[PDB]
Amino acid sequence: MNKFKKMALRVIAESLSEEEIAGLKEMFNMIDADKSGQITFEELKAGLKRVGANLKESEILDLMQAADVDNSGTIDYKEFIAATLHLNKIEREDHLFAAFTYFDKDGSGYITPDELQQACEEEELMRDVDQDNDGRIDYNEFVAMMQ
Ligand SMILES: [Ca+2]
Ligand SMILES: [Ca+2]
Ligand SMILES: [Ca+2]
Ligand SMILES: [Ca+2]
Repeated sequence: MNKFKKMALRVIAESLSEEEIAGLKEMFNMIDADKSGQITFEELKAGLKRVGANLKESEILDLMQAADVDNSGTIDYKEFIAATLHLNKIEREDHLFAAFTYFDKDGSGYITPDELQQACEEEELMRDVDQDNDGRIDYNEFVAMMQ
């Protein structure tokens, strides 16, 4: 069974599109705030909410411990991807994150008006979408727009 389960997880991972992969990479980088290549518990607690999940602290610790299979005390990129496949709340958003990272041309984590204009080669916009008035659209505001 566990074998079959592992086989299914591999199918899912292999079935991710390259655009979904780029989205997951942006998610990872968003959480890995110091760009160290490794996500710590502190980063995970600060960052999960930004990628649309915001679990309870105890739930985040459970995720951290399950994902950290080499007991590094950190989540690396490969561990992160594997983990998203075990958390519906996150993996269900892979397509939305693919779309967000497409608009977020510079991988800044926020869509700016200039990026909006770049995309429209494809600004009442900002008023209804930018809910916190920082002049940028973050992932959560993007999801809310999509609804
Ligand atoms: Ca880090
Ligand atoms: Ca690890
Ligand atoms: Ca940006
Ligand atoms: Ca904003």
